[PDB]
Amino acid sequence: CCTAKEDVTTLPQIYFKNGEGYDILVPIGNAHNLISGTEYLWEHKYYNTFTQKLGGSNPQNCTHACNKMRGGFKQFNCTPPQVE
DNA sequence: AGCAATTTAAATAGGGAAGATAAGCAAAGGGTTGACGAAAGCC
Repeated sequence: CCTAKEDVTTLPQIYFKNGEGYDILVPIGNAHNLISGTEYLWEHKYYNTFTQKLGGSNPQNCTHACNKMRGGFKQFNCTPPQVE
């Protein structure tokens, strides 16, 4: 079941240095991080955070986690302090 | 048409009252934002 698939379409593509050259790099999301972050920051009540529902109004499209956890995946609120 | 002096000390204490209450309603909308995959005309 666990194999590979490659579609850089719609996928951010950034350069990152290899030390003496560059390496064009595609950042994709982590599945363990998303579901584990939702469960843990809900069960230890972390509230300086966001909520994002992946898929839109039909969350059966993206993944199976999307389809089940339709309440919304939780993202960290990475807002810095503001002066004055 | 500028000159106006210096030190010295500024009150110790005791009191700042409790008893009551601090409304009950009813409202808080849904409308878009669906991709993959499969019939089915169409170059």
